[PDB]
Amino acid sequence: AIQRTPKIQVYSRHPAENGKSNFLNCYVSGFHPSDIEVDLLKNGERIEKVEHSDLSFSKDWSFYLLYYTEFTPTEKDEYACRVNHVTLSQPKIVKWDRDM
Amino acid sequence: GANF
Amino acid sequence: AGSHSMRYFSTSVSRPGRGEPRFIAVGYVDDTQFVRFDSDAASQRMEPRAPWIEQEGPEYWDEETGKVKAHSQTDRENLRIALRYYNQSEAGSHTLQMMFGCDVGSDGRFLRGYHQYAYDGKDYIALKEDLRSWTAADMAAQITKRKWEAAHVAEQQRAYLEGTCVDGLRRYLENGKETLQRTDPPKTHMTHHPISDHEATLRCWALGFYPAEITLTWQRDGEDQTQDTELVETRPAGDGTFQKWAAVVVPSGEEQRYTCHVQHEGLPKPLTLRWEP
Ligand SMILES: [Zn+2]
Ligand SMILES: [Zn+2]
Repeated sequence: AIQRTPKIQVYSRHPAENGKSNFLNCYVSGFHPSDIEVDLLKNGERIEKVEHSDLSFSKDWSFYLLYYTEFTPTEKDEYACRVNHVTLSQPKIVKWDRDM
Repeated sequence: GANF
Repeated sequence: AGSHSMRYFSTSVSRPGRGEPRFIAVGYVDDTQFVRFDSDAASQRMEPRAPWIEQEGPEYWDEETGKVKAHSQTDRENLRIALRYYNQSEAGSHTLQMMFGCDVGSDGRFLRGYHQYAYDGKDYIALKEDLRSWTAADMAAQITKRKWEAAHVAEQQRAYLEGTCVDGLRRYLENGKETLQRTDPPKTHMTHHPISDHEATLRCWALGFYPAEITLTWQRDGEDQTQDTELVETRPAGDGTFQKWAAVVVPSGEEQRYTCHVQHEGLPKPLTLRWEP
């Protein structure tokens, strides 16, 4: 069985403006097999009302998923995406960088 | 529809 | 757009000791999902995921639900057959994926059809481009290919792909015309990010475009920088549009050697961006 490790991008739907409501996205792709756990974090803490898209896959048969939640970025609040998958020795945490 |  | 696709995808994952396999199926027109089915969900129905598909009558939802449920049963059976073909135990979890669909041109005519399977993430069997024979990846798949050849499965699939599949795609493009036929070009810009006193990052942005297909490339002195560009996967914004960026690391003071190039169906002309503080 081919195993593929997840690619992870964390980003906002719109360019972040401190004070304005937005959407925080965590796009996980390129992984196999399909079981995966994904959490969005606000200052280390799991965000509660997180939705995600229906499991789909690419031409090379690897899976992709979008997790998202509404949020209002501020100057100091940190946001991250935490992903666990069989290919990972430990959960991978990816911090949101508003310029990426 | 078809089996392996 | 100049061409369109309809694609159906299904995934079955066995759950030994925890009941029947999990089955998830989705349908897309281009990059827009429009239906789903999930064996874990309570309704046990195919469900709409785009507004225009709700224009389909109640017979549609009954018939498609019956077909998708029958397919989940076939793939339950096929996971069992695969265990025997590969001499694998009943204790492990395995994955069976299927994809089929068709491409049509903007003149409405069939271009290409697809019908393929993967087992545990590796190609198993696929209908070839002429829709007349099969590519079987390994010893087990030849057993399947033999059976499918004797049952003339390719002719049944070819007739669906050139007929019903094309008809359905054309109907969806009509009912969802306002959204499905758009070619929204990217909004583009460039940012600059000093790394040290010797180097900086130029990042070229494409935002708000549909469909997802796009080409973002960096040149230095007119030469492709494919060997040095950080290029992220095209990603959904969540509102029906897509995003992408491409970045290059640039020696200080050499920013003007570099140009970013954007190709997208929504653009009248390919774009060329330079760093212009
Ligand atoms: Zn079109
Ligand atoms: Zn120096």
